[PDB]
Amino acid sequence: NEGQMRELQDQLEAEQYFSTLYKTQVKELKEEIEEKNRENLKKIQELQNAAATLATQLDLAETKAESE
Amino acid sequence: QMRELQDQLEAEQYFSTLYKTQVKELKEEIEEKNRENLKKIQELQNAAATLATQLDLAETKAESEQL
Repeated sequence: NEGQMRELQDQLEAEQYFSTLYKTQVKELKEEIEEKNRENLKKIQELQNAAATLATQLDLAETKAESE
Repeated sequence: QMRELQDQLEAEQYFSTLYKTQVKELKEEIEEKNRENLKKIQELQNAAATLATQLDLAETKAESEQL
C-alpha cells in the first residue's frame, strides 16, 4: 500500500516537472508573438512614412496644376 | 488518504496536457502570421509596381518632350 503511495507521489512529481516546463514554454511563445506584432506594426508605420512623401508631392503637384 | 493524491495527480496531468496543446496552438499562430505577412508584403509590392511603371513612362515622356 505504501508502495502505491510512493509511486503516485513519484508520478505527481514528474507531472509537476512537465506541467511547469510547458507552462513556461507558453509564456515564452506569448512574449515572442507580442514582439512580432510590435515589430510588424513598427515596420508598417515606416512603410506609411515612405508612402506619405509620395502622397504629398503628388497632392501639391495636383493642386498646383489645378491653379493653372 | 491517497484518493486526494490520485485527484491531484490527475489535475497535474490535465495541466501538462493543456499546456502542450496551448503551445501547439501558439506555434501554429506564429507560422500563420509569418505566412500572412509574406503574402501581404507581396501584395504591396504588386501595388507599388503599377505606380513605378506609370512613373517610368512619365519620365521617358518628360525627357523626350525636352528641348
